[PDB]
Amino acid sequence: GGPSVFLFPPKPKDTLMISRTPEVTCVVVDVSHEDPEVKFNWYVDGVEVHNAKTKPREEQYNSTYRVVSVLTVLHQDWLNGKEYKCKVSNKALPAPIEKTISKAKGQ
Repeated sequence: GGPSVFLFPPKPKDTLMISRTPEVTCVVVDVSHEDPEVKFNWYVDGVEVHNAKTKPREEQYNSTYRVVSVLTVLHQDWLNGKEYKCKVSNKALPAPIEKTISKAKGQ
């Protein structure tokens, strides 16, 4: 168990209207109170990017934290099937956890 990572695609409509802003969201749950720091590293088709924004930790019913990082994406990039990777680091993790998502597969 310990911290877990989930990655979500942009809202379909956001990717279809240039006026909208599509974002890929990385959620980390069960982050402990003893080791609350979480580091996020994002990559697009393998290229690390730094425009991701982290949300303030949120206390959960089970006395752990939920930490979310949001990455704005280029409409074109997503529609073309570029791959988005979120790598999560935390003291309680023997190694960083990484998830990948794209319009073609996701998960």
